[PDB]
Amino acid sequence: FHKIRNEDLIFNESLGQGTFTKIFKGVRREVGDYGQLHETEVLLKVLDKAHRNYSESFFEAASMMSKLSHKHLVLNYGVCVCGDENILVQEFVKFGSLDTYLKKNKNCINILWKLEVAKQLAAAMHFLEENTLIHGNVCAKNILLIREEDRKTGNPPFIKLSDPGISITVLPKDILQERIPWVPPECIENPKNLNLATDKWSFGTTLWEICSGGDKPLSALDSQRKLQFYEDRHQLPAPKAAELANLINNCMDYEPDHRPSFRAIIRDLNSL
Ligand SMILES: N#Cc1ccc(Nc2nc(N)n(C(=O)Nc3ccccc3)n2)cc1
Repeated sequence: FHKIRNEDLIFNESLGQGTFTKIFKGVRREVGDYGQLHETEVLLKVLDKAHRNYSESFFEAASMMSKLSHKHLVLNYGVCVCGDENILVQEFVKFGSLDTYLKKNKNCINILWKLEVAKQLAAAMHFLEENTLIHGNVCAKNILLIREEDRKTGNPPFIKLSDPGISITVLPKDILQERIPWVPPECIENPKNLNLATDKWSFGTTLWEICSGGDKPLSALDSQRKLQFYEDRHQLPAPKAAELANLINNCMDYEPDHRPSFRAIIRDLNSL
């Protein structure tokens, strides 16, 4: 990771928080191409000082993403580890996370929008699967909307997958349980079961989010009831707009070996 000086970063408004992290809009002063000076909008992800022990997993998350280059994977500019802070410096995506975009735009997002976003996510996960790289935290909050759909120009929406954050292989047990049903049942049983098949399950959950206008599946269940949901081998309800319901359940297969490759997922998406 390229090291960025604290003096070159300006922290502006908070944009929320993630697991043991706080998120800020910021500005990076930098010398760019041809020696031109730029003041670039950036997304600054700050690991909580009280959780500095998760720094290696905080940064191994992004670093994996950033050893590969792909149009659907978020760009990391570098890190700032001056002083006591652990900061990931990331491209700033105009329209933020998909989970909140889906909510604020329910009565405006149709099946063709959801299908194109689903295809793009499948393309990014296919690229990861071909490179045998595990993401570990596929969810709507981790999908960034680069570009809105512009019907008047034929332009589809364009999304990127963000970095996974601290791995579920080191997170507290209660956080993992609150992440049901994104975290697969085999990883609730044993977090060290994290596997390429993990992302197939979470991709199913993420499609459910995309089809459900920002609702969180099982949000009404507390952690104990979510565990029992897995113990009784339940599937999620079909979204009202059920066009993707079969793919969702096919991906969320309690047998990890039976979950379809992302190539087959793309083939099924292209038939709708
Ligand atoms: N209101 C508003 C707003 C919020 C965010 C953004 N933009 C933006 N750009 C990036 N790269 N982003 C994230 O990686 N986010 C994130 C993902 C997971 C966990 C925590 C944060 N988020 C733009 C607008």
